[PDB]
Amino acid sequence: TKVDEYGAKDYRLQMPLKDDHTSRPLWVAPDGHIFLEAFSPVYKYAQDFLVAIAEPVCRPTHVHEYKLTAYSLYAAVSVGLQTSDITEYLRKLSKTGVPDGIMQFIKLCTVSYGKVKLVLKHNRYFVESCHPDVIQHLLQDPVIRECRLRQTVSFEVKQEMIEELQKRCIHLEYPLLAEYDFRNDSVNPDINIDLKPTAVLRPYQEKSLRKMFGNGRARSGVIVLPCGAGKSLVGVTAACTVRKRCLVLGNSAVSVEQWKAQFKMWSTIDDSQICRFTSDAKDKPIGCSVAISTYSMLGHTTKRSWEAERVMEWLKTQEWGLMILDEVHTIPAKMFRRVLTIVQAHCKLGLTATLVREDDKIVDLNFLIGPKLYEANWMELQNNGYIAKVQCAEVWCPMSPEFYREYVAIKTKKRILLYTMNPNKFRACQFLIKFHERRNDKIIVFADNVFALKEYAIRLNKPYIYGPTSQGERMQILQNFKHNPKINTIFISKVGDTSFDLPEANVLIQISSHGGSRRQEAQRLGRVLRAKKGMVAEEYNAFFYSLVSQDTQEMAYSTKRQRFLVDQGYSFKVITKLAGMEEEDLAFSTKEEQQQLLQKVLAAT
Amino acid sequence: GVLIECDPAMKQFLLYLDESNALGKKFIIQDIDDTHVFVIAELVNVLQERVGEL
Amino acid sequence: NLQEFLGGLSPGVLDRLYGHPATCLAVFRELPSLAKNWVMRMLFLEQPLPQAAVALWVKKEFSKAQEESTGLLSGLRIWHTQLLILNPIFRQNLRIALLGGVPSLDKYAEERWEVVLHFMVGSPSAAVSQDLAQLLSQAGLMKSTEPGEPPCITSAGFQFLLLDTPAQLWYFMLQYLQTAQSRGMDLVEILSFLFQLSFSDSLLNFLQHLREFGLVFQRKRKSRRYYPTRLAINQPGFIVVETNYRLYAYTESELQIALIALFSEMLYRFPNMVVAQVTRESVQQAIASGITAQQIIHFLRTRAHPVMLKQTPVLPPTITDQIRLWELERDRLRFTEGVLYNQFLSQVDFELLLAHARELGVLVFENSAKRLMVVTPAGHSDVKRFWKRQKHSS
Repeated sequence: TKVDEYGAKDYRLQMPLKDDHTSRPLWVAPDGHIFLEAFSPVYKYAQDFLVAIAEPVCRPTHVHEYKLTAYSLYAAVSVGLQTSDITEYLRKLSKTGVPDGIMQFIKLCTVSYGKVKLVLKHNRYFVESCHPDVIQHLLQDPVIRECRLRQTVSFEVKQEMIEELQKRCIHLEYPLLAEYDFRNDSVNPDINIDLKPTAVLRPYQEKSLRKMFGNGRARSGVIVLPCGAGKSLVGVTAACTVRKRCLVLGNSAVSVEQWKAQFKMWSTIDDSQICRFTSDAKDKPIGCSVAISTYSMLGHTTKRSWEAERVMEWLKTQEWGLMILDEVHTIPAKMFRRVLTIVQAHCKLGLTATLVREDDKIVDLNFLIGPKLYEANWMELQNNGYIAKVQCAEVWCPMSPEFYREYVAIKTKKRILLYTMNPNKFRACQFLIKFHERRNDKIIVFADNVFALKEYAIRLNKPYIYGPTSQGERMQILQNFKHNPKINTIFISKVGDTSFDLPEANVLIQISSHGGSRRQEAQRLGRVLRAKKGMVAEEYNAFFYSLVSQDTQEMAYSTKRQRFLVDQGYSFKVITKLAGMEEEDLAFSTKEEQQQLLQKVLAAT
Repeated sequence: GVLIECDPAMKQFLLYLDESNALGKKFIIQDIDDTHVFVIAELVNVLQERVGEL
Repeated sequence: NLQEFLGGLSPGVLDRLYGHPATCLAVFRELPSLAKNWVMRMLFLEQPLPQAAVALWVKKEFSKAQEESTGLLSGLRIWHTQLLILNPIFRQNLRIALLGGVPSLDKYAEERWEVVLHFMVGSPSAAVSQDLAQLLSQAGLMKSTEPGEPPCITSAGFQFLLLDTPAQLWYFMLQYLQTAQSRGMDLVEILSFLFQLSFSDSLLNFLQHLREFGLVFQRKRKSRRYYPTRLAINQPGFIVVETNYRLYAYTESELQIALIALFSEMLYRFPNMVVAQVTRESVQQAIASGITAQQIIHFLRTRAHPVMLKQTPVLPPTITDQIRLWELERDRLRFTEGVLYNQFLSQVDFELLLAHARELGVLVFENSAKRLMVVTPAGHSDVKRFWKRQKHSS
């Protein structure tokens, strides 16, 4: 609240300093921000406690940055950490005390939890509460009465208005409890699902599952883990532990195929017991219980085919023990979020690797699914070797004079097609791909513009995937990329970042970017994080190139996009020029070739 | 004149302002080469504002 | 350096400056490697010797050391060819110099220099001294232009501020000597005291200025005896740099916080720590004030916390490159004055006119393909005449 002569929030008169400040490695700002030291001997204990009570926002190598909120404190109480149980240790760890503001915030957030519980039984959602005064003073506003369908006090509530009531309670200061007591539940018989000994659970996966499984009861929440960390394995393990009907929701055909493959690989459940509720191909969805489908199909708003209608009616009628949702960052979308109310599930687990977006709809996930149980530390995984170390780099390509002339001259938005296609970067990607091809490194080119992707792919006679790309041709291209030595590069469109089962790749070039989006950047970076069989962290075997055009909005897009990665700790090295480019023969060298490319770009319209 | 050393691809940026500005008779008075232009003395500080969009 | 300062002197001042007590020893210590021995050799000789002997008295390998030492000592005029016997006065003084004839102080020096730097920066609370203020103003690092208003800080002031304490103090004393000559204080007498430290009215005033700078402290109500501080004869870092342009400095003295704020945006200030951000705004503000990225990088490196010393390089490459790029983006457009003639007709005749403006220094840029030459208006009355003469010659 106090501002120094600089942008300095002054706290000299706010909180004191502990005498044994050197011993205490923890800081506590009044706003809730906490700065932990990664060099302290008690760093592991401090990390565990701060991860338990707070969500990371920036975890560089030296000083980690966390911030706590109501949802994080509710998650702490869910895992069973009382207000004293957290605040006493926070004061002990803190080297500068705990401000009264944070003290009262923690007290209020902890006490305002568990008073209101939401339990669904016999297809009816009852808002139970041991304390009756909570309901007595909660029925002040008329929205509750119009919502409700027309000790231990409970009342039934309308199915459709659950989301509205939950978001209302979040700001009403009475969070709802979504804990599932699967240990004590006789209404729905347990399913015959078991986890085979073949599956191996990594320490971080076990820690996330422990956060998820506070007790005998399965908690509904979101677990953020890197794509290469085995989030699919974690989800399969969660379903196997639940041992009840499980509905996994992907985001695309590749996602559903990968989910079925993971289920078969890691679970002893028979093939016939798994179905793919996919329009392209189906395996009798009504026949078996364990199902994998897609948000688009479940939330489809237009006319439904007859068979799909029957399947949808069966899904709506049945009750699901577990609802796994991959790539939860897309859930708050209108159609995708409609699926939550369309389908019924006791606990809806959420898995993803890039839980970040610009519009302030990520906060809605806390009530749409539940509090964020865990977020894997990418740097720690890199150190442990579970994820391949990546040498993240941004190659700066100076824009050619003429191309810059038209780009600046035109105030229209042909620049997206223009700066994405310039001789300096076209020569760059070609030369980089040649250098890695002779180095036997697998390449996954990325480009948002399908037009530019197709032009580059035809000029380099490479198998670009995008748009309609038939499913059969997609699978054939992926198989050729994985197996055929003669081909070691695939040009994937935006569809790649949505949800792809792809083989580990040694390099990832990105010629174009959709925008300054930290979701797409992290999603595409996660592809190369797949740890190799016997690599080493310091070898920097994995490479990521984000080609940008100098003196263009792409520079702004790239800076507005690498924020999340730099917060994690990756250092993006800038490459002004590439050695050997002049000697290597590449197209668009002489002025004439650049001229024809510019003419084609202009005629593109 | 005022000798101004610039980039060949950026030389035409000041030429577009010549055909658009109606203050004087002609902005650019002499063009040596692709990296050398001349100018009536008065628009270096004004050009610094256009760096935010360039 | 002191070698530069002594080289920039005349023989007449040099021999006088070679005083008996200390100068012959202080200048001796300057002798980097070998000139020590040759001088020692010919400290006891009253007969000059041929130059060929000195030339051949160093092996073929590493001869460049011989030539450089000989040139340096020739500039110092320790000897004369006399045809290489040393100066008799220097020989006698050196023979007389060779068998012939604190914890509170360092803190005091630190505190005095810190308050001096506080006054140098726009600190509302600082030590007041009109003589110190005017001395700093005339040192070239400060300009007031208005006695009523406190003086501001010039571009060189920030560069001087960001320098390390040793070089900062050394340059300050160099400027002190240069301005001492201007104000009329004898240079030799004041200079000899500095040499004597490492082992009159003007002397009293000079000692007062040194005490104001904090190098000396009488401690006895300005008595004749003085106890020089450590700085008179001539530390761990505290800043931690992240990869997101964030600085965490364990600073309690306001001077360090001010220095960091000169090129960073401050966010929080804890009792034993301060958080700042190195943003485009702050970095370009410093660059416009006059600093260059080299000073900022050196300052952050020298004040580097031990935690980041393990990693190599100490300062992250991303931070260093970003600072350098930010400084580079500062300058683009130019300014010059010129006039252009044209229609140079004959090709071989235009090449002769290009050498006329190039020798006088009025040529800016030329053109042999279009016969065009830009001439500054300062030398327009000399080029036209030459052209007329050429026309007359035909």
